[PDB]
Parts: sequence; C-alpha cells; structure tokens
Amino acid sequence: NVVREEDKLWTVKYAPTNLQQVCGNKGSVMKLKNWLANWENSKKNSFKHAGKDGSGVFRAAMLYGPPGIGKTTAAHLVAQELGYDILEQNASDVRSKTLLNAGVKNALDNMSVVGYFKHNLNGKHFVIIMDEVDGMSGGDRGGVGQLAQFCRKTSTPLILICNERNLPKMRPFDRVCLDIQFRRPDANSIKSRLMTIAIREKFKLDPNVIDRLIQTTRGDIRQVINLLSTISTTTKTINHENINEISKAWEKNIALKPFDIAHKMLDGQIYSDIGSRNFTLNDKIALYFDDFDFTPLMIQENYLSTRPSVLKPGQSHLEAVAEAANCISLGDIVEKKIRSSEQLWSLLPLHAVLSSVYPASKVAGHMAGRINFTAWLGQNSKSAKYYRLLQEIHYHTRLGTSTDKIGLRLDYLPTFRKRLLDPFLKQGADAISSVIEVMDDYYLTKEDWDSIMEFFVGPDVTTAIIKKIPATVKSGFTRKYNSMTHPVAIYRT
Amino acid sequence: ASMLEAKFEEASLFKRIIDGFKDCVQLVNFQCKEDGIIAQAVDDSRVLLVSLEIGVEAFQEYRCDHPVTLGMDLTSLSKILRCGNNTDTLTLIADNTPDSIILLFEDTKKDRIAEYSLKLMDIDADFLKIEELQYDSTLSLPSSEFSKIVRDLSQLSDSINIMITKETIKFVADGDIGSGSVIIKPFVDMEHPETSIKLEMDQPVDLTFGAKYLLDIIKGSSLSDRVGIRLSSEAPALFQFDLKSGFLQFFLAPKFN
Amino acid sequence: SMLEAKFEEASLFKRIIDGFKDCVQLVNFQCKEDGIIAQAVDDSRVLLVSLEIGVEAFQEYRCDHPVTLGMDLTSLSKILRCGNNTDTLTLIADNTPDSIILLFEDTKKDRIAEYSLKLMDIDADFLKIEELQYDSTLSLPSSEFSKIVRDLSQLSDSINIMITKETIKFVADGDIGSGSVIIKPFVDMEHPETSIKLEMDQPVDLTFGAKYLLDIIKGSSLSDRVGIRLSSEAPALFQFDLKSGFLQFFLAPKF
Amino acid sequence: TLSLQLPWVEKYRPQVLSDIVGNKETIDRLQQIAKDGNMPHMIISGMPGIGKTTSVHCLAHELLGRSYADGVLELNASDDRGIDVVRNQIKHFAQKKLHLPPGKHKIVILDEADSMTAGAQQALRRTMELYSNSTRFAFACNQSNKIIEPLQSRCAILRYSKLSDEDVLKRLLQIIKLEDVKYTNDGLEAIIFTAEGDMRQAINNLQSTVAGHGLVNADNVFKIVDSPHPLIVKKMLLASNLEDSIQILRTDLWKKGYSSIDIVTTSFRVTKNLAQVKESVRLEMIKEIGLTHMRILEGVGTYLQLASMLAKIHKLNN
DNA sequence: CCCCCCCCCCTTTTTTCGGGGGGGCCGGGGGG
DNA sequence: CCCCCCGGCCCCCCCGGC
DNA sequence: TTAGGGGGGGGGA
Ligand SMILES: Nc1ncnc2c1ncn2[C@@H]1O[C@H](COP(=O)(O)OP(=O)(O)OP(O)(O)=S)[C@@H](O)[C@H]1O
Ligand SMILES: Nc1ncnc2c1ncn2[C@@H]1O[C@H](COP(=O)(O)OP(=O)(O)OP(O)(O)=S)[C@@H](O)[C@H]1O
Ligand SMILES: [Mg+2]
Ligand SMILES: [Mg+2]
Repeated sequence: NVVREEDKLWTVKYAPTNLQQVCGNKGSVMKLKNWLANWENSKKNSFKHAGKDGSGVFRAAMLYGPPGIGKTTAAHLVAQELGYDILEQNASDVRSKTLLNAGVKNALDNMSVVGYFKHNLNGKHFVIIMDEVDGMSGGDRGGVGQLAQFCRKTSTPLILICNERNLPKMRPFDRVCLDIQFRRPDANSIKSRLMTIAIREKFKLDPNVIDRLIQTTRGDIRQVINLLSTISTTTKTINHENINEISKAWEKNIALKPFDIAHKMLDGQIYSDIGSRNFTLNDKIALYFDDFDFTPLMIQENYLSTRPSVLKPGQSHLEAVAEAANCISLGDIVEKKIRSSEQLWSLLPLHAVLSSVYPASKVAGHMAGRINFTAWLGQNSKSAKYYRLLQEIHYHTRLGTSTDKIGLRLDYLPTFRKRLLDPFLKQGADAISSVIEVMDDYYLTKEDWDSIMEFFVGPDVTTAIIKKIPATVKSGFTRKYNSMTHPVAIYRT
Repeated sequence: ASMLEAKFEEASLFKRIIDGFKDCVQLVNFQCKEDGIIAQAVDDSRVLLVSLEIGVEAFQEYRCDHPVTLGMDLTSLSKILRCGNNTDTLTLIADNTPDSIILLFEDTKKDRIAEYSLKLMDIDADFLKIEELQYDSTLSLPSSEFSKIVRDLSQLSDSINIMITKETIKFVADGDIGSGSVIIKPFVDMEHPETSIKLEMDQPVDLTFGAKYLLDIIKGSSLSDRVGIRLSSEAPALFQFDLKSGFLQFFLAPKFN
Repeated sequence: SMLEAKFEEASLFKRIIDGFKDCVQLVNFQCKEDGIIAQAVDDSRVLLVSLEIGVEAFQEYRCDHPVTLGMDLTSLSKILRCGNNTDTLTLIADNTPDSIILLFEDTKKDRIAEYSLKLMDIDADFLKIEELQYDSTLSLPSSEFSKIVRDLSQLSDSINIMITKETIKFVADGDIGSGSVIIKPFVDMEHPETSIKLEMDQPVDLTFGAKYLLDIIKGSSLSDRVGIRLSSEAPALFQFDLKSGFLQFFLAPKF
Repeated sequence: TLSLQLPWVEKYRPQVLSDIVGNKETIDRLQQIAKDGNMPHMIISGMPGIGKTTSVHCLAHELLGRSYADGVLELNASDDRGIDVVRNQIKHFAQKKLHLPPGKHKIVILDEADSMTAGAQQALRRTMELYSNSTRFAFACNQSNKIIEPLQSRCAILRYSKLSDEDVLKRLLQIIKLEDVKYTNDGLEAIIFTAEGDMRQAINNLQSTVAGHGLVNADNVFKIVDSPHPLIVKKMLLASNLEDSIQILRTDLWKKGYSSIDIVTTSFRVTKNLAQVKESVRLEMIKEIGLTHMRILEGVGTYLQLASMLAKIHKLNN
C-alpha cells in the first residue's frame, strides 16, 4: 500500500528535495559541500594542505544552530548529492563507549556492502552522520570523548549535528572538526515557500503578517509550518485581525542564557511602575530560574558596570552599589545554607530575591559597557591550584619548619626568597652550591623551587627577575641538581 | 487462515535458522512465494548482508496462493519460538494483507495446541540484487574449526586478515596486547571426509575483516557441519552455511586497504 | 631464544594464572636455570603471593641466562584461552625481553598456532622469605577449606581460626547471627587424600579478613590439599602444592 | 459497609468533546481535527483539573473508534518511561503494521510528560520524525517549559486557561440535575469560590457535601471545604494595625492548627504576588519573611517568631 | 566593485545529602 | 564439563522552586 | 533602550 499526501504532515509533504530549496544559511551549505567534495583529495594529502577555505585540515565537520533550521536535511542532501552511502546514528540508539567501540568504530574504515551491490566513485564509502550528539549523556562512558577521538582517526567523512555547541560536554570537540554555523532563517528567504504552501493548502494568508509569525517561532520553519497546519483547520484566514491572538497562543517560551538573563535583569525599564506592572516580580523570579547556577554570578559580575536609572532622590550610585553588595553577601550566606548537609533547597526562591532581583533593582539602568562573564570561577580554580601547591610544599618542608601552611606562605616564603633566588642575582653561577644545600636541608625539589617562586605577589613578582637570569646559570643549576643524590622526606609505599 | 500455510515437521529447524542470524539483523522482511521463502537484510553498520533461502523441500507442507511479504522483528520471533518444544510441528499461517501471523505448535502424542499471534512490522527496504561473481578463492572447512579460529583470534585484535596462496591458509590478528597467527593446510581423509579442509585458488587473496562480524557469522555453525568461504580481491566475502533445501549466506564487506 | 619451556598440557599453566590472576595483576616471572619464581603484593599491602615452579614440572625447561619476563596476567589469560587444554605449550623467550612467544602445538592434527604477547616493565623489589617455626601447622582438603570459607564469609567479614588440642574451629559472628565449624584431625585409608592432619605446639586464635580468604581459596584449582601454617606473631601462610613447586599466600592477622 | 459509590468525577467524566466546558476555541479545533483527521503532534498544557487528559482521551476515541484497543499506546508517570522503554516499546508500537481508516493514524499518549527524563525526550525526537506517516504523539503536561525545545518544535501547542465561574456553574448544575441534589444559590457560589477554577475539586466538594449534609448551602459547604488559608494570610499581611494582624495570626491560623512553616511559605507566596503593594516594599517584606523562614527551618518554629515577622512588616510600611 | 546599512549571534564555566536513572561487570542458575 | 542466558551489586552522572 | 564586537548576506552608486 501507499500513503496519500493528504495524510502526511506539512513538514514532510513540503520538505526540501534538493540543496537549492534550503532557505538561508547558503554560505554554510556551500562550505559543507566544498568540504565534502574535496575530502578524497585532502586524504591524498594526509589532511595537511589547508586550501583556500582552510577546510583541508579537518576529517570531520560539526554543524550547529538553533532547532528547526535545516541542519539534518542539509547534511543528508549534501551526502546524497556527492554519491556516498550514509550511516546515521541518533539519540534513539545506544552510543555509549562500548557500543560506539563495537559499532561505528569498525565502519570508520570498512567498505559498504550496499554501495558495492548498488554500483559513482564514492558510493562504496560511508558518510557517517552522527545526529543529536548534544543529547549524549556522560563524560567518559557517554562516548563523547570516544567520538572526538574517532573524529581524529576517522578514515571516511564524518558529520556531527548538535543544537547546543557551547556546552562543557562538547568541550572535546573544540578543535577537531570544521565548525559550521546555521543561523535563524530570515523572513524573505522563506516568504516564497510559505506563500507556495498557503496557495497549495488553499487558505488565505496576508503577506504582511508573515514576519510576525516568523518572530513568534524564533526562526523555526518547522514550527511555522505546524502553526499554519493547525490554524488552517478552523481559521481559514490569517490577517491582522487575528495575528495578535495567534502570536500570543503560539509564542515559544525559551529560557534565556546567562548573558541575556543579566542584560534583562539589569534593565531599569522593568523596575518602573509601568514596567513592574508589565514584567511582574514573579516573572523576574522565574527569569532567575532559567539558570540558577549562573545568574547570581552574572549579577555579581555586572552590577558595577551600569548607569543606573532607578536612583532614589538624594542617593548616589555608590550607595546603591553598597546596598546591592550587602544583599549579595546575604544571598551568599543563603547559598551556603542551601548546599549544606541539610539540603534546604526550599530556600531557593529566597536566594533568587537576595542574589539577583533585589541587587539588580538597586542598580538597574543602562549597561555602561559590555556584559562580562563571571571571573569568580577561574579565580577559584587558580586559588585551588595554588593551595594544592602550597600544601605539597608545606608537607615537603614539614620536618624542618614549625608552622602551618598559612604561616609558611605568610612568614617563611619571603625569607626563603632571599636564600633561593636572590643569591643567583648577586653571585651569578657561584650560588648554585649554597642554594642546593639549602634546598636539601628542607627536602625541596626543583619543582618546589618553581612553585615557590610563583607565590610572591605585588612588588615581589619574580617572572621578569627569573627570566633575566642568564640561560647558562639556569642550565648549570639544572645540571647540578640532576647530577646529585638528594634526600627524600615522604616515602610513599 | 488460507493464504499461507507452512508446516515444519520439527520446530527446531526454524528456531535454529532464526538463531543463526538474529544477533546481526533486527528487522527482517521475509518474501514467501510458490517456490519457497527468501529473506534479505542489512545490519546497522551496513557492512554485513544476510541472505536466507528455504525451499519447499524443507517443509512437510507448503501452500502459498500468491507472494506475500512479512516484516518481522527477530527478537519477538525468537521469543515466540522458545515457547514450543523442539519436537512439535510448527505451522506458520498468514492471510491477505496480514497485520499478524499465527504460529501453531502441535504435538502428536498429546492433545495440546499452542497458538501464538505475532504482530507484523512495516519495514521500508530495497531488495539488493546479488549477481553471481567468479570469486578467485574458495575454501570449504568444518564449521567448528572456523568458529574456534575466529573466537581465538578475536580475543587479541579487532580485525582478522585471511591470506590465501598455494596450499596454505593464514589467519592473522594483531593487537595492542600481542599478535596471533594460525596456519591451515588443505587436507583430505577418506575415513573422515567431514574434516577434509579443501582449497581452490585461482589467484592469491588477502582480505581483512572485522572481528565482530566474523563472530556474528560463526553463530551459523549450528545450522551446517561445514562452512564455505568464497573470497575476492575487492568484493564482499561470502560465508555460506548449506541447509537441506536452502542456505544461509553472509556477505561481509572487507576493510579498505 | 635462550628460554624454551615446554608444557605437556597448557592447562596447567592456565591454572597457575587462575590461582592469582584476581589478587594481583602485574607480575614479574624471574626465569632462572632452577625454574620460574614470582612474587606479588596486593594494592592493600596485606596479602603476598609467592609462586615457584621447578624444571621437574616444566617438560623441557632449558633457560640459559637470567631473564625477567614481566607480563600482565589479563592478556596472558586471553592468550591462554586459545588452544585445547590437551595441546602442548612451547613458551619461548629471546635475548632481549620485548615480547613472549606462546606456541600451541597439537599432535592429532599436526597443526601449530603461534601467539605473542608484549612485555611491560615492572618496578619489582623481590624480597627473600625467611623460614620461621610457626606455632601450628594443619593440612586439609582444598574443597573443605573453600566450602568453610564461603559458608562463613556470608555471616561476617572476619573469620576466626582457633587451633587447639585435636580441634580446629572456624567462627564467624555478625548481625544476622553466628556460625561455627569444628573439625577434628582424622585419617582415612581407602581415600588418603580425604584426611585432615594437624601439628599442634601452642594454642592459636587468629582472626582473618574474609575477602582475603576468598581470593586465597581460588588456588584450589592447583592442588587438592591445602596446608596452612599459623603463628601468633608472624603472618599466616596458606600453601597449595604443585608437581614440582608451590604457591603460597602470606596474610596479616587483624584485630 | 464494604461497598463504594463511584465518584462523580468518574461517573460524569466527559466521553465526547462536546461535553467539555471551557477553552471553547481549542475544543472546537479538536473537534475539527477529529472530523477531518490528519492529527498532528500536539502538547496540551495547563493547570490541574481543567480537562486535558479528558480532552486527549476523547479525541483519541473519536478518531479511532473500534480500533482504540490497538491504535493507542498510553503511558503516564505510574508506568516505566525510561530511555529503554522509548527505544524498545514506543519504537515497536510506531513500527507496528495496523490497517486504519483512510485518514487515521496511531496515537501515542504521554500523560504528565513533564516528569520524563531528558534522555527519553531526546530519544523520542527521531522516533517521532521517522514514523510520523503512521503514528502521532500527544503530550499532556502542567509545565510546558519542562519539555525540551526540539520536541516543542515538532508539536503544536495547546495552552489551556482557567475555567470561568460560568462553566463551572454550568457543569455543576448539569450534575445536580442528573443527581437530584437539593441546593441553594449561596452553596453553589461557595463551591465555585473554593474550587478556584478546578472542576475536579468543585465536583468532589459537591459530592462530599451532599453525602455528608445533604443540602448544598453555604453553611454545609463551608463545613466540608475550609476557608482558603492563602486569603487569610493575605488579609493578615494587608491589615492596617499590628494588633489586627496579630489577632488574625492567633485566631485564624495558629489556633486552627496551621504549622508555622506553612504560614511562612504562604506569606512569601502571597507577598510575591501582591500587585497592590509597590515592588520595593514587597522586596523588603520578602527579605523579612525569608529571615523568618530561615529561623523556622533551623528549629525555632514559635509563635513569637511569626509575631516578630508581622511587627517588622508593619514597621516597614510605617 | 568596495562600501554601506541592518540584522543576528557569540563572550563561558565550582560545590556539603538523598533520590532516581542508566550503564556495566559479576555470578548464580539452567541447559546441552 | 563447558557455554549461554539473565537477574543482582557496584558504579557514576544528573536534579534540587513552583 | 538597544552591552560591544564580529560574522552573513542582500542591495547598490
Ligand atoms: N532551511 C529550511 N528550508 C526549508 N524547510 C526547512 C528548513 N529547515 C527546516 N525545514 C522544515 O522543517 C523540517 C525539519 O527540518 P530539520 O532539518 O529536520 O530540522 P533541524 O534543522 O535538523 O533542527 P533539529 O535539531 O532537528 S530540531 C523539514 O522537513 C522542512 O519541512
Ligand atoms: N473541562 C471540563 N469539563 C468537564 N469536566 C471536567 C473538565 N475538566 C475536568 N473535569 C472533571 O474533572 C475530572 C478530572 O479532570 P482531568 O482532565 O482528568 O484532570 P487534569 O485536567 O488532567 O488535571 P491534571 O493536570 O492531569 S493533575 C474529569 O474526569 C471530569 O469529571
Ligand atoms: Mg534534526
Ligand atoms: Mg489522566
């Protein structure tokens, strides 16, 4: 039997048949086609001779963009046009480490039986299209890193499609694929197709309301077609008389991203009487819940970079900043309470008020620059690394010093600076013996020396000081240290 | 219950046939015509093609009005086939435009009937045309020896290389832990003709294959006592297990040089 | 190829691996003229494994110079899983240890399969074992000891062995309940192997960890009789005997 | 007695689309779909007890007729709906061969889809696309934002609003006429007021009042359905004098058995939505209420803490 | 053709208990 | 005696207000 | 009201 076209979804009945029917992202489609067409030539060159486009140093391509823009269709059409066999995997299949190593791993360098039995010069090879890669779950067992390694060792073209490129789980794919971006289609590129669908489906649509519908779905062509199909069932005319209701009913509710959340939260308009009556306090609290792990950090980062428009009479910017900082401190206390052994998550809404909403309301205005990403995370990582180094050094020197790690950092290290680095600056290469003797007296290693010399701050920074030392002195120091037997403090057994 | 009626005198034959290739393919389309039942399927990796033939001589009775196409998920079929004793008669019954098939297990000594209904699947696939090709390599060996060698070599490496030249067969596996090589030579014995390894080389051959697919293929050792491997230069290798009235063929795509 | 050790049946060698392939992973096979000797220690530093095999057990041991055939038991098990248990194993090692040659040969079909394994370096510090006069020395069938250990490892994680005048007691007390097994020395003639022997000098009462004992009992595949030597102030020894060698486990009593 | 009377919520559950009150446009669209067919993938969202599951079941029945048994696969939160179920059971149902009327398709109902894990939702994406020619998906949820955007892109959106008091009165009067219930206008008004747009709650309260007192009047209705405590909290927070607020706290909430944690949570929720009060004043009140809530969570759930919270709130407005 | 304007899209990642889900060995049992 | 099957600890990642 | 800066693509003196 066969399926009548009347029983098929409009998105399938009116799907693109060739690459010239794809709306928007023409440059991305051309880039993907060029990358796939010269894959064999790049393989003959070992993927080392980057071409004019620079796509010759990539064995795989990664297509990314918002939902419903034509990524999968473009990939399939480009694969079919050049005459390759397609092996498609998606989230409906198991793609764990073991399954990936037992499945597509073999197909990476295997001939296609379908290609052989259906024979172009490229029909016997595979074009592996891994779709919904962002849906994969896991850090090691998930197989994302295994897929990244496959991208490096693939012997055939491999295309990855994802919707959220900027995620930690997509970190392994940083610089292993040709990154192609598909952006939201413009109204003009899809106007003709919408008109054709409307005249084919026999309903009346005013061309002027098209832009409103495209803005309602945030560029999703599939959602636009679904909206047309649903509304045309009863409402046979789409015009300005009913555009508002249709837009409101079918308005996508997509959570904002940290930068957008920070921008909207720090806008004074929503904190005015009219703005407050339009964007209510409940809406502001919900905006925080779009990303509750990053919103307070963004607010704390960007609450000092505004020209306020909500200052109370007789109140300066600094006073509002101080009040916001006090409320941020209270919110930090609440956050500490939440993530304790008690697990008081019911306090999450209050945190939203204490960390984002209230402090923003005090400095809400116009951004006085660019919205920056929170620097607390990198600083915390740096602090953790330095604390680990300090612990290692303290326990290396524990048997010789009577103090703790904080006392070692604050008292001992400045004195050690005058007996480990300063002599080299005065006695040149003749201070190696004394410095090595001092290091041995405290069971210190060369890596301990380097870590020590990185702790000093402010006027005691040493990077330039150490660099200015003649290379011969450093080479002699290394040679002398490596040509001697040094004592050991902690015997790991 | 008139269109298609196929009776296996023993239900174990069909269960074994399904067991032979249920670990590689999941959804299989069976075409039943007045001449017998054929089936063609392709695995997910699209490198192994499974073909099955069952003639009218393997059926105690076989009546098919006009050709009928049945899509089946081998997991459900295998689960159903475990519910009947290996010594009972198994009748497959199908009708026009069937949404399901009937599997009737009947035992002679007891007055017991076990009727099961299996829902059919809608599968969209094309019947690949397999044209005869003059393979310049043909080796017929006992199934047990092939299974043993494949299992032994799969432990070390993920790929196995078969090399055919004058009076010698070499199976080689290379892996991180180590390597393993097995050399067989043609041999014939009149007292035990079922262990006679045979070779027919027109041109030397060297082909590498995936260990997983060979491991899946050797699961058909149950059906037949000997396996026939026909190899080529740049064409899929044919692994055939012969049945009384039909056959089970695996076309495996070799790894690119 | 100075090292050439032949095994009439490879199964023996496989069994040797089965004895200690769970407690330890990487070992060094210091093959010398007298034979092969290995010493491994678990990650917790509480159990030792000492294995020795002599030229008498080996069919044609013909090593010429000292060699340290370090290997991982995981891969050795895989290579030993290939080949019938009745085939001969001609282990062959060359001048510089880089890879080992496990050659399996069958005479019924006059066919030979050559497998190789890569060798890895291990920072071993082999320690010679001193001989001490242990307080008590008992010997019982391996099956009985394994059964007792498996039975008493379910009711508690610690098993107490009490050796006293004509009596050996295995006790395990937990939250669900207690369990005691009392075995007295006895001798049989129609089945000499099914006998329990005890040498008793001082009363002994030592508590061991059940999980160590579970690993130890796996050596039953080698020998059908297991001999345990226990002392108040020294690690207990559990020995399984081979044709021309031994496999011993040293354990530290807990409290 | 070991017998149970069937609840009116089940005895009078609508069986056809024409018997559903509220959301007239959406129900009309559902009827039009049931008439023509070609049902699209849809997600129905709304507040509890407004007729979402009833609408989905009525549409499925009106579309499939005698084939309902084989053409409908219904799964809810009480059934296993993991990734394995999606990849094996739903896939098998979608791939099943079933001969249906010319313009009909199989239906997969996923009630309370907001409770599904992200993995199952991601897995459903390609299953919906590859088998749309034979199967269609209808999700029913309370929070549409919990459905991943890729799934929302593939489905139509049907948002259900609160039922107006007129619709509730209409349905209650129909049930009363079909049950010969003796009622007074004030009783029905009280039932509607306490229902707060929830048809299920209204019907349950009416049945309980009838079975417990017989006559459906204001007095009997209020003896079954207690006064909503959120309104009492709102009155307490909007009182002019501190003495009045303390009296409301003591007489209407504390002595009635309401817990301090419930009182503080309700106070926070009410303050968050007190549009009459300015946003800054509400923020200060929320800070005070949060301090009180933190004190209560630490173990001091005393009446003195609530009195101090009320005193601080009054001081803020002075 | 370079130039102009407009629009869209990117900047980037830490953690205290309990519950639930999903994947992987392991080992007991049945069976040939 | 040995292979296949399939239930049962262990492990690791992700939420958590409404 | 548009945070700053870079990338895409249709229009055009
Ligand atoms: N650029 C486009 N031009 C025309 N139709 C499109 C386009 N993009 C999407 N569509 C329509 O939407 C349907 C689905 O398109 P897909 O490419 O599958 O969506 P997508 O871009 O892959 O987004 P996701 O990640 O799958 S939700 C197609 O069959 C078309 O009907
Ligand atoms: N619009 C309505 N018209 C008539 N009766 C209704 C309506 N909505 C609800 N009811 C009654 O309330 C009962 C429960 O309604 P349901 O629709 O099953 O619950 P619900 O709307 O799904 O709430 P949730 O979100 O699933 S907790 C129905 O069986 C009816 O008796
Ligand atoms: Mg897609
Ligand atoms: Mg329901």
